[PDB]
Amino acid sequence: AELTPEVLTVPLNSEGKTITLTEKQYLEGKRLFQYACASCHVGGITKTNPSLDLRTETLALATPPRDNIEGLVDYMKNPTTYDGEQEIAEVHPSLRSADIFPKMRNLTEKDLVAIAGHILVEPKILGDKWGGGKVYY
Amino acid sequence: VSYPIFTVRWVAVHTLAVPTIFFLGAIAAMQFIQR
Amino acid sequence: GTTGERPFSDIITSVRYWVIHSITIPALFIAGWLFVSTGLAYDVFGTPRPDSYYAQEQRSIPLVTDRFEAKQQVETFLEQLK
Amino acid sequence: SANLWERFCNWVTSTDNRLYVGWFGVIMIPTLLAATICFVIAFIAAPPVDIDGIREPVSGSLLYGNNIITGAVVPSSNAIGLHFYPIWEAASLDEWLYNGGPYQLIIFHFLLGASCYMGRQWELSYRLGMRPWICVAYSAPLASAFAVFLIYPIGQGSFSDGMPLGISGTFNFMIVFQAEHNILMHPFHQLGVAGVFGGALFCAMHGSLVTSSLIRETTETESANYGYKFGQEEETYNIVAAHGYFGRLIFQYASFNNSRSLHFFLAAWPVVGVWFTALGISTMAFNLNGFNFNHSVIDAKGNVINTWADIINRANLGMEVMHERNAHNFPLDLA
Amino acid sequence: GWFDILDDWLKRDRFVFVGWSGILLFPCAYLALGGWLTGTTFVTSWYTHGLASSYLEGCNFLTVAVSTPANSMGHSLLLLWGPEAQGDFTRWCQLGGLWTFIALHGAFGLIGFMLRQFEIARLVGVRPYNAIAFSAPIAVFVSVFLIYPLGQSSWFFAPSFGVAAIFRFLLFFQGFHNWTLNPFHMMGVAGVLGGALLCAIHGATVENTLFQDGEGASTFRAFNPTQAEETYSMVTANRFWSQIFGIAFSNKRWLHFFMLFVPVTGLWMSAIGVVGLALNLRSYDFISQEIRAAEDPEFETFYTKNLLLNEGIRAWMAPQDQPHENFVFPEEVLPRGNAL
Amino acid sequence: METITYVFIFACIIALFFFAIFFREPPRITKK
Amino acid sequence: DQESSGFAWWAGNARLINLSGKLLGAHVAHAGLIVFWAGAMTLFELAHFIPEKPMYEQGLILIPHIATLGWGVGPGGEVVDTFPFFVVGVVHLISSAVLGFGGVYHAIRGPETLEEYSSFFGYDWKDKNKMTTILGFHLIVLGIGALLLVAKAMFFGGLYDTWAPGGGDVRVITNPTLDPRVIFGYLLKSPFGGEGWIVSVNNLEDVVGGHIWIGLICIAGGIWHILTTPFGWARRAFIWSGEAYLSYSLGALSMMGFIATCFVWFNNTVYPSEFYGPTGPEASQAQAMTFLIRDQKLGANVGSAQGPTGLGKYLMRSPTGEIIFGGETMRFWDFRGPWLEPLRGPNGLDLNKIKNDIQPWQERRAAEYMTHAPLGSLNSVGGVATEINSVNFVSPRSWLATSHFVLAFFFLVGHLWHAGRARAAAAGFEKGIDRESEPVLSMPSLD
Ligand code: CLA
Ligand code: CLA
Ligand code: CLA
Ligand code: CLA
Ligand code: CLA
Ligand code: CLA
Ligand SMILES: CC1=C(/C=C/C(C)=C/C=C/C(C)=C/C=C/C=C(C)/C=C/C=C(C)/C=C/C2=C(C)CCCC2(C)C)C(C)(C)CCC1
Ligand SMILES: CC1=C(/C=C/C(C)=C/C=C/C(C)=C/C=C/C=C(C)/C=C/C=C(C)/C=C/C2=C(C)CCCC2(C)C)C(C)(C)CCC1
Ligand SMILES: CC1=C(\C=C/C(C)=C/C=C/C(C)=C/C=C/C=C(C)/C=C/C=C(C)/C=C/C2=C(C)CCCC2(C)C)C(C)(C)CCC1
Repeated sequence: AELTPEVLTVPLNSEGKTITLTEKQYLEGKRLFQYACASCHVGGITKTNPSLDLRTETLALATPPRDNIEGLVDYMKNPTTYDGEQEIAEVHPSLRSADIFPKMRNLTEKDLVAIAGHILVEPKILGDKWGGGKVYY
Repeated sequence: VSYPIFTVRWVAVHTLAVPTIFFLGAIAAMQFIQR
Repeated sequence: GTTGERPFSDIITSVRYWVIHSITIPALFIAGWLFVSTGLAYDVFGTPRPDSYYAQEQRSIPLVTDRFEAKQQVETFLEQLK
Repeated sequence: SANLWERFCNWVTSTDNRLYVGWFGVIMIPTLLAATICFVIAFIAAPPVDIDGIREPVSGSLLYGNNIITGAVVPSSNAIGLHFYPIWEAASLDEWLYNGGPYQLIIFHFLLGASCYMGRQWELSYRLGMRPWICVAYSAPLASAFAVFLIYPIGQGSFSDGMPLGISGTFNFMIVFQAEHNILMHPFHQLGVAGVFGGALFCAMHGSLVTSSLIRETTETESANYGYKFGQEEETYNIVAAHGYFGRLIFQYASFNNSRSLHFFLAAWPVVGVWFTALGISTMAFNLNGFNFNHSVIDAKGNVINTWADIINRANLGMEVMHERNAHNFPLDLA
Repeated sequence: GWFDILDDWLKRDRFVFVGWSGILLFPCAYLALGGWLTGTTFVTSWYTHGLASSYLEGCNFLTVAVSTPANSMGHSLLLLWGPEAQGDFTRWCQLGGLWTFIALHGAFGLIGFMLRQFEIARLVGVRPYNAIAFSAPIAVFVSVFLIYPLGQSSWFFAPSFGVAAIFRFLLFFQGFHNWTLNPFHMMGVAGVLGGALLCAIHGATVENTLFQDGEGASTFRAFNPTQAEETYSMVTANRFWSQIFGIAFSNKRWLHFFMLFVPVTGLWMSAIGVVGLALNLRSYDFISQEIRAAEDPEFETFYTKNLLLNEGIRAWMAPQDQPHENFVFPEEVLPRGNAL
Repeated sequence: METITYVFIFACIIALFFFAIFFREPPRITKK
Repeated sequence: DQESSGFAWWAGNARLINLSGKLLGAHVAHAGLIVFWAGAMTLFELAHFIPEKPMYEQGLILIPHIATLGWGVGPGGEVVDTFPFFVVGVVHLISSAVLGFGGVYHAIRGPETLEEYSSFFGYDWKDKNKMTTILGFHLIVLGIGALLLVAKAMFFGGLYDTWAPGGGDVRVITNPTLDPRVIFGYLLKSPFGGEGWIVSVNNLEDVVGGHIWIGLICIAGGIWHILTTPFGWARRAFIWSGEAYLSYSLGALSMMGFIATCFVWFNNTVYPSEFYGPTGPEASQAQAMTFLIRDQKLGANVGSAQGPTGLGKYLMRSPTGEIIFGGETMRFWDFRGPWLEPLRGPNGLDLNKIKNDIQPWQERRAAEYMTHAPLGSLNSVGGVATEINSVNFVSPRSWLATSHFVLAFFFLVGHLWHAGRARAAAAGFEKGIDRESEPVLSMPSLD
């Protein structure tokens, strides 16, 4: 019962190719997740819009697919609506709006990848907990 | 006065004192365990 | 207002006491420390190590379900690398 | 007449009154009388009150289907919040009783009177040449009423969230409080029960020790109480025999031999403990809640290993999730 | 005779009085406190409650506990050498053997302790009203930690020895027994709360009605340890409360017995209520209320409100609080208000 | 019927309060 | 000099009631502790301070105090230069050494009494002239201090105005409200819902203006006391002793401690939500805003939306008819804030502005404040008691309010304690009832 590199193996892109994170990245991602996400996305939910969570399945049915490092990283730069037919960086933290969301100024591409990996790793560990809310607490 | 050393009070005192410090040392070590 | 025992105040003040207890008190401390740090404690009380609550995949709890064959059932729980 | 007003002041301040109406009494007596009269009438005959301001009246009076245990005086509407709502602020009494008008009239009058009651407990002590601080002990139960009836509503932003005036209603206040604040896991509360448990403990301690060490002056078939006369010179119990016993129960130096050091401790412990429990409610009135150890201890992989703290949280959710059914429209309870 | 010589030694006035009682008290009392402090730091509750309960696992002073045995155990005494543990010590800990250890030992320790009160009092030649009083704490421990679970399915539903583990015991009784609505419990708190009042009010009364027996302001030194005159004005105390409260004591012997009666009687009433909860004979509902609430959907009291809170507590807590039941409650079956 | 019973006992306690305060036994000093 | 034959050890400081010299040392050494904390804590805060991050998310209570005075901040509370924070911190910490020096000096070296080593500084508690005079001195010192604020605001830079026309920014106040009808009007305001008494101040003009009045009035009373003595009634009413004067100031601080608690909890102006957290109501108001904004974007007509109770999911009416936010947030319809006001009309929240004048900066403002409500645990876990560990946060508004209520209360206890003793000390029975002449025994039996 431990955090194996087997668990830290998450899909990198849409074309099946995967990437293996390290215990350093995970922790770093988890920390960065608290720094800039937890505020609204604590435990995989979304306080300011409970209809959309960070479940891998939910990210998969997103448009474009956001259930991989590449999907998530792009989002953190130019976030869109679930159908992708509208850019929402003005009311959502991102690199192209770091002037508006100062927390995103420090964040560099390493940080983005770490954060992305965290979102994909947690449900591997927590399971239904990561997606659901108080019901699973 | 010529007080003795080993007494019933001494026994009582140690039954609590000796394990305590042994526990305080053990717990103190627990503060460094992780994952 | 007095009994046979040697007044604490005198003993806690006596140099002889500290000559003794500067050795004894830290000794017990280091011993208790070793008791945990060497992982012995884990085995004396069957307490699970951070990597010994579940199996890798399993997410179920090793709940004891019958009194008489409990000990045997517990041992079986340790089998699945738990 | 030596001077009407001069006589008046002499009558008020008079220590020859059956009940000492003090200067604080001049405020207490009317206020306490208004509070009690309104309460009694309300508790019996008041119509249902829309406490949560959601047009969902809660009946808490006897004549409207309640008994002693369930009956209560329902807090003012959540539509009023912290607004001042006297009778002359309503188009009619019908409206006034619907929006929980009586409640404010009672709590304000009570808290006012109960404060002057503390003020009077000094005055009489002053008039009788005895030391003060008796009122200081009463400051503890008063500060709780204040925390429960005034401080928490102020903090939460509505008098509708103040503790109701009733048995079961008091139970609701607690259960919900536990949900929103996790009070059992708060140091100030824990100090409160400690003072309260310790209090009852020490009350039994002192009580027993003294009554057990009484000097014999009574017959075998005569009340042991008669062995005391009101206005004695000497003591009625052997405090030296008391100390001898209790000193052997534990050990000598862990026993009192000074009656004055004894009674101070008897007074200090519960008062201080309740003082913190009152500060607890007053602190959690600004949402500085108890310890949150939810999902603290986790295993090497990241799995959540539950504690009793987690089992507590499950009970708490149930309270949270079910309380005020139809009052919430949005995800977070920030009110 | 060796007996009277054995007696001689035991009843010798030491720093820590032993006595005949001590032969029972000290062994149990120590093992009970020791067993707790042991389990508190080392032994787990994983195989029994699916819980971490020790410092070794990461619990703190509040969340640590010596949890009850499994529900499988039933009311088994769980002897170290019993059919369950089979002499094994490690297994014994994991099956929650330390709970029945602490319980039974502590039980006899409370027996030994009251006996100590009885024995010492006899020697000192004082009345045993300290032993009579200590009966209330006995009744509570007996009713709660023994009688109650003896009425339930197993020791599992007894209060586990620990801070937080007791808090759940409170919430449980609320959710499941509606314990606050019980007349016997109410008498309980009235005694404790009323007892904590007597404690406060009497001490303060005394400290502020004292005579001047010294020239210093710190009047503590000015007390005569060798009886004589009353250190405080009972007569002044009387007239005070008679004018501020209307009623006042005037018989120290009654005042102090009253201080014994109130908190002892309360604890005893609360015991009886718990004895009734063992068979689940609770004070859960008011039939007249429910009948109207059923026919009339607009009838609402603070009583009805509370029951809904109970429904939530039961539903959301039962799964992880009663593992042995393998409870599975779908999200849709979970009772919930709006939004929350 | 229930309402009456509740108020009755209550009214009785208040009545007792009165007598307890103003019709007590006069607390006499020394020579008692 | 002083030992057990005066007071007990645990009442040690009461042995200094009549030792002017040493009693001055205490006050000078004590005042150093206050300056020391202020200094050492500011540097502690700065040392942890993260510029590109909200102050309320960093456990700051001193740097946001400096920020309000227009220092190191700019547009929208953006931190520009951390040097002023560093300065305020270090200067204090230095001054603590100077004060601490004198304190220690007067307490163990200098004259144990002052009366002889200087009749000007020496004093007598019962000397109604010296007391009113020393009081007169401090009444001026505080008066100038009140003007020190007025100066910083009108001349030396200004203050942080959240109500800034172009959006929260440091603004120089050059038009202080000096109209007495307006200023002292606040004192005649109710302390309940709506009419908020002193805490209801909502613009820097009044703040600066009011301080001008206080500054002058204080010094005016400062001079008055120098050149006078207490009247007749003033003497026949009060108790004149060292403890009595203490009690009077104790209840005074208690009252101010309670007023400060409500100020940091309710007021938006002198406690900017940009530096501190959002106020309690502000946070609950934001959630209604947020989800009114969301659902409306989903095509919902918020104006006519009917909630479970049939009251109005998003918008409803106040008891006086004003259009307000719906839900449990109906209790906070008294909230006013820069982000929300442009949506308000003459009858409350305007359905047309709500329908198409919602600005993006407002949406994310609502989301921010919504997700930063002053809800948390003692171990600092942001959210409801049932929340999960992740977000380590507790609103500064929560820390300050709770801390200062505890202090204010205990000071009310201290007041009663020292006021009760002074009355008994004066009349002379604070040490017990006279065994011989027992007062009660001379009064008729009420029986
Ligand atoms: C006098 C003090 C005292 C008392 C009353 C108890 C009481 C108890 N202990 Mg205990 N204990 C003590 C001191 C004491 N302990 C000390 C000092 C230690 C440290 C070594 C322990 C260590 C300890 C452990 C490790 C355990 C207990 C347990 C128990 C419980 C069950 C034991 C049992 O079955 O008794 C048996 C009773 C007797 C043996 C009394 C027999 C007396 C008769 C007169 C003698 C006859 C013998 C003769 C051969 C019979 C012939 C008959 C013929 C037909 C064969 C019981 C509540 C168990 C427990 O709590 O389970 C949950 C447990 O596992 N104790
Ligand atoms: C302006 C504030 C002020 C001032 C100048 C005084 C001054 C005085 N008080 Mg006093 N008092 C105050 C506020 C104040 N008080 C308040 C607010 C209360 C309410 C609690 C009291 C309650 C009080 C009592 C009950 C008594 C005094 C007494 C006295 C006199 C002797 C001083 C003494 O006993 O020191 C001795 C100081 C101590 C023993 C220190 C106590 C430590 C406190 C209780 C703990 C604080 C907790 C701390 C924050 C936690 C730190 C963590 C720790 C691990 C480091 C002296 C004239 C005594 C006297 O003679 O009356 C005239 C006396 O009996 N006061
Ligand atoms: C704000 C805290 C404070 C302050 C300023 C004082 C101040 C004072 N107390 Mg005091 N006291 C306090 C808290 C405080 N107390 C508390 C909490 C208690 C309860 C435990 C007491 C109990 C108490 C008793 C029982 C007595 C005093 C007395 C005194 C006075 C004489 C001090 C003395 O005997 O020197 C002795 C000095 C020393 C033994 C050396 C101490 C070292 C110095 C003072 C500290 C150095 C500070 C710093 C590290 C150096 C900086 C140097 C730098 C500037 C260069 C003095 C005015 C006495 C009195 O009445 O005066 C006649 C007295 O009898 N106090
Ligand atoms: C009273 C004003 C006050 C306020 C509002 C704050 C507020 C804050 N401080 Mg702070 N602080 C203060 C005074 C204050 N402090 C003082 C006087 C000191 C000097 C010791 C410090 C030293 C300090 C440090 C070193 C740090 C803070 C930090 C913080 C922040 C995090 C709070 C936290 O986690 O504390 C939680 C604290 C507790 C839960 C302890 C509560 C203790 C209570 C009051 C004890 C009560 C028991 C009672 C007195 C017993 C007596 C009874 C007996 C007589 C019978 C917060 C903004 C931290 C920070 O900025 O990081 C973000 C940080 O690292 N503060
Ligand atoms: C609460 C403040 C305070 C008060 C009332 C006193 C009072 C006193 N001190 Mg003293 N002192 C203090 C703080 C204080 N000190 C501090 C902080 C220190 C550390 C540096 C000292 C160090 C000190 C020493 C070393 C000595 C005294 C002495 C004395 C006594 C003789 C008067 C004197 O020296 O003034 C003479 C000086 C003046 C009258 C003029 C001083 C004016 C200064 C330079 C300007 C101050 C500006 C001020 C901060 C702003 C106010 C202006 C504002 C209204 C606009 C007198 C009782 C002496 C003593 O014990 O003799 C009995 C002595 O030898 N003090
Ligand atoms: C904090 C600073 C301070 C202090 C401690 C004092 C202290 C004193 N002043 Mg004073 N004064 C001050 C500042 C201060 N002054 C200032 C700044 C001015 C200029 C305006 C004056 C002008 C002044 C005059 C003209 C007189 C005094 C007098 C007095 C003495 C008697 C006060 C009295 O009996 O009031 C007791 C008050 C009452 C009996 C009235 C109670 C009714 C109050 C005001 C309303 C209820 C309060 C309520 C709870 C608070 C709510 C707020 C309200 C706005 C709603 C006393 C020594 C008198 C004296 O003896 O002259 C030397 C006197 O005639 N003062
Ligand atoms: C089980 C068992 C047993 C037993 C054993 C024992 C008996 C042990 C003991 C043990 C012990 C005997 C331990 C102890 C411990 C203790 C501790 C661990 C403590 C701690 C403490 C602390 C931590 C403190 C704290 C505090 C307080 C509380 C006060 C205030 C302040 C302070 C903080 C200081 C036997 C073998 C017989 C058999 C088998 C079973
Ligand atoms: C507007 C404003 C302002 C201002 C304010 C002011 C101006 C205030 C004032 C205030 C005041 C001006 C107050 C006063 C107070 C008073 C008092 C508090 C008093 C008290 C008194 C007493 C307490 C007394 C008592 C008594 C009696 C009555 C009888 C006889 C005896 C005795 C003495 C006990 C500010 C700045 C904030 C800001 C802006 C806004
Ligand atoms: C009387 C008395 C007392 C009290 C005392 C006191 C209260 C004292 C105070 C003292 C004080 C009040 C002190 C102060 C100090 C301060 C200082 C000494 C300062 C320092 C500074 C510096 C050193 C600088 C600089 C810096 C910076 C700028 C940054 C970097 C870091 C540093 C920090 C280096 C007692 C209770 C004990 C006992 C009895 C007697």
